[PDB]
Amino acid sequence: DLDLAKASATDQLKKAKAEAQVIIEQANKRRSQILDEAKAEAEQERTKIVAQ
Amino acid sequence: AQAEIEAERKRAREELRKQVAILAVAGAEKIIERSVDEAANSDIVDKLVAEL
Repeated sequence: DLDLAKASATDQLKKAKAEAQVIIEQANKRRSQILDEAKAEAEQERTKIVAQ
Repeated sequence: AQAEIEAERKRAREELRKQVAILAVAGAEKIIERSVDEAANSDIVDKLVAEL
């Protein structure tokens, strides 16, 4: 019983360790995107004011 | 985007000044060639000799 409970907790712990990665490594590409979208926003803004 | 427009104001101002400044001298040439055809030449040639 103890051996089985420990294996079952062990696999769950692997999944916790992996999803702590998945969440923040998604969050990092999103951190990039959030700012690289602002680059486009402000570049188009600059170009519009200069054109006007 | 603001300095980028300031530079353009300066550059357009200069572009215009150039044209006015060359047309000035073209006009002076023709005007001078219309009006010194008389004894006015005798004054010019006598003017420098007093300083020559």
